[PDB]
Amino acid sequence: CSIIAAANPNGGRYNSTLPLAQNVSLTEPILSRFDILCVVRDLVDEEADERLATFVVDSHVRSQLNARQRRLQRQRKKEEEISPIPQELLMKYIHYARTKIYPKLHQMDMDKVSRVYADLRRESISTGSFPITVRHLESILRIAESFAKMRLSEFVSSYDLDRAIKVVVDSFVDAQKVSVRRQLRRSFAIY
Amino acid sequence: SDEINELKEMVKDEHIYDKLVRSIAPAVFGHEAVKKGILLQMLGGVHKSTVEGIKLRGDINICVVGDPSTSKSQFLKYVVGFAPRSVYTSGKASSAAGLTAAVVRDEEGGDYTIEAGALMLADNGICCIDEFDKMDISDQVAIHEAMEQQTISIAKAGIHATLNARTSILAAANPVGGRYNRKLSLRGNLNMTAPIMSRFDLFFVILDDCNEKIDTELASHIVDLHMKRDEAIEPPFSAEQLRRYIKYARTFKPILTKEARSYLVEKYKELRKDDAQGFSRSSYRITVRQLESMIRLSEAIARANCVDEITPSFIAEAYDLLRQSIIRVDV
Amino acid sequence: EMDSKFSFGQATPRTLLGIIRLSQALAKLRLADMVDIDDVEEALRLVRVSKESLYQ
Amino acid sequence: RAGDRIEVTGTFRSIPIRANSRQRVLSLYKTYVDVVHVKKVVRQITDQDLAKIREVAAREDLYSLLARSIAPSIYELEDVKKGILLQLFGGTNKTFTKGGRYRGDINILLCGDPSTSKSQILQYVHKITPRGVYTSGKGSSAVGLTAYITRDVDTKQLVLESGALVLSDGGVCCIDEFDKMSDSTRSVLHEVMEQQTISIAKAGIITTLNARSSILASANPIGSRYNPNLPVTENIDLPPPLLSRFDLVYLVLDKVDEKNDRELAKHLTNLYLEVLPVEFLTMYISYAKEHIHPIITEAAKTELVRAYVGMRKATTRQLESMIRLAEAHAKMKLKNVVELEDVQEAVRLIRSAIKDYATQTGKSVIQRKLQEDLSREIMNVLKDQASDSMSFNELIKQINEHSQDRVESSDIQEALSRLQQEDKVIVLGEGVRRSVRL
Repeated sequence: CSIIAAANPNGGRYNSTLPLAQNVSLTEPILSRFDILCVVRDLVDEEADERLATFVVDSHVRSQLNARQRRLQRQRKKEEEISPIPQELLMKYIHYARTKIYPKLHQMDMDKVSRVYADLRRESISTGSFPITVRHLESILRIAESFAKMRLSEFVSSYDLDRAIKVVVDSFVDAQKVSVRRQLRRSFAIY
Repeated sequence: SDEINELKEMVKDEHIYDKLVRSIAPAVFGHEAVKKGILLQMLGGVHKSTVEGIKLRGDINICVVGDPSTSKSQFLKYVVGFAPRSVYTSGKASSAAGLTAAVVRDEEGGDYTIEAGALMLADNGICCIDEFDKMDISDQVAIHEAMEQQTISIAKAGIHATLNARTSILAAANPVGGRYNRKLSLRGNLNMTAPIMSRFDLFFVILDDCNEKIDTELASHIVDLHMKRDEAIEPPFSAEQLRRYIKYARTFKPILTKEARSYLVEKYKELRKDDAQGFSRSSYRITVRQLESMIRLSEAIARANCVDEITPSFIAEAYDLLRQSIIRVDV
Repeated sequence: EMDSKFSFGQATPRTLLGIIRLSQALAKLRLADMVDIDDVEEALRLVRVSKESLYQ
Repeated sequence: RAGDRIEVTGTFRSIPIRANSRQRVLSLYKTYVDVVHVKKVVRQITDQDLAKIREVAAREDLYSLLARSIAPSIYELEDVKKGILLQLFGGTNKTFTKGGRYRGDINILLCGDPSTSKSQILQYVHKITPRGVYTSGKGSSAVGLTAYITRDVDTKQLVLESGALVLSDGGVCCIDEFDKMSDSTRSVLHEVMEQQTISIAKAGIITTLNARSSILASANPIGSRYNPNLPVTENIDLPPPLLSRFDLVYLVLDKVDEKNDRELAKHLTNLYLEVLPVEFLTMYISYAKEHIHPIITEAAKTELVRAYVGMRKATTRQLESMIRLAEAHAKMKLKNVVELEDVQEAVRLIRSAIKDYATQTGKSVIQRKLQEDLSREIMNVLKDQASDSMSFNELIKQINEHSQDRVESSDIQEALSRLQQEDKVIVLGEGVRRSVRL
């Protein structure tokens, strides 16, 4: 089975400056059985605020043989305002995106990740918020080949690894402290 | 008939928004703010929403806190006979079942059977629960789950159940000391946690005072009522012709069509910069969750006056109704 | 006394009617039809040892 | 009906039985009797009784005559005898066609000194009403009152028997032990206090059946007494909403009282050695409680508003139900209309109710004294540190040392839970904490 979750802090999102053991009531070891911690932020904006505000108002405006298909043609344009690749068929191929294709790896594109696990674990023990172990790097290669399954390709490129790296390393560091600004000075060395 | 023609005559009146608010309950005097709100709760809003995914909100949910043994308890007496199939429950039995949903033990051929309780039979029904303070610490996420969307879920020792209690609640809690302080906010005097209040709509808390004049007129207001027969008070409607009138009102679907949505967005963009009094100010930041209520009340007031589109003139009473009551929050 | 240290009882007639009941009871076993002060002093003889059984 | 003392005049018979259920085989017989006659052991209203009570109704002292008739052995105590016959004279259902649906029934209670014929008076009220209830010590319960599933020995099927509160359709609910009643129950009587009904949520069926009811409450003290020179409300642990669900309350008094307990001993000195009817007054009220439905004139409302304008020198709940009892006193003797001056002693009875709270529930002095004091120290603590470190060993020290007006340890728990919701602190067990930043 797969598990997603909908965690909720005790009040606001920044209930403390201190690490996440001070924030959530969930303790360490059960929390370490997950791979990633998606965290949200919203303080004060205007142009990013309207980008939701002018967006969500238009969603509420979305309230016989030919006419059966003309209603079906009405079903096309109601989800194709900006035409973002409609869900009439996109779910229809996930079912054999999961039961027909199996990926594999290579060996020449590996040892860049060796210092990634070692130094970042080193950088977060002296600054201990919540640790990483042998299983984080197991999740590193796992979500790497998740993307390559959507190329329907069975291989692993070079473009997918650093893609999959730069979705985990930033999403780990961006919940630390006031001293997230110092960690971002290390960040573009990965890129 | 002529009673079906009576609606066509009565729909061609002018001040029925002001005629109806004077003709709600003879057991109450004044309080013309909260009389406006309960009438919008008495009708329904809209429920049709976007395609292939989220079903949005279908209603409003309003509470009033106040000192007990006052005029708060009169509306609760009023609605449960006035409304279709609307049940009333104190919500104090927070142990076995009822408010909390919980299956029954194995009896006469099976465990894991569904149970009753005052949410499932409020399917398009307006349930009313009071006394929020005396429940336990577990149900305060359970009804909080029941508030945000219209379904609840259960998996207690049986399979998952997909039941959808289409509800609209009505509440009246108690203050922290029985007397409401004035100089502070109700952030102390809400007596609950934070995010259920932000999940809720706004309140218009009933105030109190002891003046020489209001007690005298309320005394005359109560004795002719407590007469066996002094029916000199005239509501300008009757009960049942009001009851069938809203049954005509529910059969529309007004859509905002004008370009006052550009007028709409600047008001909230001004509004959000007010209740956030700092970057380290409290998490009662009125976010994009309330924008849905900012239009779904705004159509319902135009659904009262039988107009099938939204003008910028109609949302004048929509903006301040939170705002006069959010300045009740914001000192 | 009015204290929470040792004793009970706060001067009720519900305590009184017991000694009226057991007086004719001891008059029943000792029938000479002598219901007088000497019969009822046997009753208070038995209630003074009832209380202060904790004072040792 | 089943369950009564009985005598029968029966003959005798005997029948055969088949041993196997499907043969004609039969031999130990079974006997049974056949009865010829059995014996156990809207009233027919005449006119001589109505003529007899009108002689009594001609007597102005019927209130005092009913004051002395209710006590065949009880000490005098005039104040408790007022509402008891008044609750027995339980108004009527002054119901409107649209709006209202008010009923004139009220609810008295009593508590105080233990065993002052607290039960025998309730037994005496059980005498005067033929169709009533009687509470028990856990004879009924939360689920044991109504809403049954019970697997009966005759058919093993469902049966919905009504509770005692519905069973008093034409009586007075006499109920006790209202400080030892469980808190799983003592939660549905508010509904019969308010909507006059019982809502049943059982696996069988739903039903909003009503309950034409009328209640009185016989509570009990906790420590020893009614603890004078204290707030008397904090003795009886009770939801402050249901204090508003009684119009007027009264305690009893106690003292050394050498001029009265000596006199009360003279009562029990007597009643042992060597018109006051028993049912003739019962037909006198059970005729009147449905025939006469009296109207109110303006002559009462002028003095009525004069009381409230002097009262504000609760708001309306106390001021409403006084008319619900002022009606019944006029309905007692002058069975046509209201009386303009019987309210002047109806206000005397509720004056005795507000003599009992001179000295939470309905009081805010303590709250005012406490919260302001709490606010100063927290602010100083917040000011004192670079961090927000307020550990437990600090707060037991200086805070306790401050002022000895507050209690030692009964103000160290609840001082933070109301301050939890006001962006100040957090709970991390009986120990370390974390406070407000700026």
